[PDB]
Amino acid sequence: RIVACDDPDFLTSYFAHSRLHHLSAWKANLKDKFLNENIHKYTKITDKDTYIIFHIDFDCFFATVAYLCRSSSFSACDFKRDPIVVCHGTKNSDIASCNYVARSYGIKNGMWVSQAEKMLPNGIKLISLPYTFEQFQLKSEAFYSTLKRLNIFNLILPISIDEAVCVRIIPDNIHNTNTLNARLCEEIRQEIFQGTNGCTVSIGCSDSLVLARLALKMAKPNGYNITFKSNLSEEFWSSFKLDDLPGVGHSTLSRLESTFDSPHSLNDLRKRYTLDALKASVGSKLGMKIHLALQGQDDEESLKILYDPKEVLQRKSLSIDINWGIRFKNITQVDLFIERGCQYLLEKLNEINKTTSQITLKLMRRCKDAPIEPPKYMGMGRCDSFSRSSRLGIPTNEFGIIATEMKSLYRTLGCPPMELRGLALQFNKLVDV
DNA sequence: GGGGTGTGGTAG
DNA sequence: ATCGCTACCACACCCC
Ligand SMILES: Nc1ccn([C@H]2C[C@H](O)[C@@H](COP(=O)(O)OP(=O)(O)OP(=O)(O)O)O2)c(=O)n1
Ligand SMILES: *[C@H]1c2c(cc3ccc4cccc5ccc2c3c45)[C@@H](O)[C@H](O)[C@@H]1O
Ligand SMILES: [Mg+2]
Ligand SMILES: [Mg+2]
Ligand SMILES: [Mg+2]
Ligand SMILES: [Mg+2]
Repeated sequence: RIVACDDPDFLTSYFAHSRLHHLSAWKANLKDKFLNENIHKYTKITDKDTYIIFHIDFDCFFATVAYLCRSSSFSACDFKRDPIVVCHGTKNSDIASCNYVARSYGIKNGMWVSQAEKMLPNGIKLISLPYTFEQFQLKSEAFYSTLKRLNIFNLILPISIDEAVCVRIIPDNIHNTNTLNARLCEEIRQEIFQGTNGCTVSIGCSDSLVLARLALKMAKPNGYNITFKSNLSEEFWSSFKLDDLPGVGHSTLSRLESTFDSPHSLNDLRKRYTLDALKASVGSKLGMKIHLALQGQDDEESLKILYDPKEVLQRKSLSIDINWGIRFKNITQVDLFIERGCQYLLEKLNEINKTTSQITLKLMRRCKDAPIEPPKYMGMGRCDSFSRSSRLGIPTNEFGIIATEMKSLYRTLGCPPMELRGLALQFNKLVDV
């Protein structure tokens, strides 16, 4: 029934179930597809061009598709009336996606099922649907195909399985730009709904990447929003949390909330901040990025994907990360796992016709004062992260060289097998042919 | 007195 | 039970 981490089937089984594995693998495939489809198309934007960004994503993607494709066992439930989540388990299992009914009760993606169940009023039951991974891929394919078929974008950039940044180069100062672009948003939404047999998308439309992303958030669910730099207002900025900004996650949020005393929205932040205080709080680069974002402007790093997508989407490293289900008794089993992981990576490296000249082993070790078993079944729990890299010299795809050095890096780090809670094996530098 | 490594962080 | 991946950016430290 259960495949343990010392079983040869473990990696196959874990990756077959892991939604985060699928997200990353799908993204890697989409980047490759982009490169292959545009090998003769030399399209890119310059700092002289005027353009409009359409940032397009599916509403509650896994929930929508899992519902549409649900087994006969779930015939009864109603996507507009019932709170619906996609997950594996029944207690401390991540909600991959939840529908907007579930969200009306305060349920959010990434919440455990056990937290979610508490938020429902008595009587109302949470509906848990299984993942339909294959069908997520087919719906994505129909999405990307529709975007291309419309023949309206100069550039279509894959962000994720359910999300694309689509660029139209346009003349500066078009008359009736808001109406003309609204019509495009309406057409796009209709075509994708038809082309995916009933999945909805939202669209954020602007003249910068950062504003198009924010506009998309404002549009959800099942809508569009057009907010150009010239349309910015306090009311717009009042609608966004600080971590709605790209590059602001949980850690950066914590720092900003401390420095600026818990602003409730981007408008509150806009009113309190200085560039110097930002940089002191979150560092020079991120500080500048945020400052620019609060003016509706993109930083230069973010713009690289417009100016040279082929360079940006090129793969520069290859790794696996397993930080769930890792429970080893001894070093013999750790070594066998490292060997299997190295072969998995070599099969991928060989499939993309590359070699590697540098590797890294990263591990998660149980914190001294953390419980031996965490609350989440097979979770890593609270850990310290340690890593060591090695240059191999000449670029290679030889198992003997790579795997031997990986096992050696494990020994240098000195983690007792019973304290190990996660492992990452990385090929950091790749060379073609 | 500039750069390589380990560490921390972000996005779906 | 439950499936906490993975590419890529940033930067503090520490070298002699
Ligand atoms: N930590 C994450 C992030 C995303 N996903 C998966 C499930 C989501 O359905 C899909 C797309 O991610 P989004 O962040 O776009 O979330 P949704 O599409 O579910 O909702 P929204 O309507 O907010 O876009 O990726 C996941 O499993 N775990
Ligand atoms: C697991 C992990 C870590 C950090 C965080 C921080 C904030 C979180 C909020 C909500 C859910 C959640 C789940 C897993 C998390 C979270 C959060 C890291 O410290 C750890 O290494 C893992 O990524
Ligand atoms: Mg989204
Ligand atoms: Mg989505
Ligand atoms: Mg998305
Ligand atoms: Mg954010």
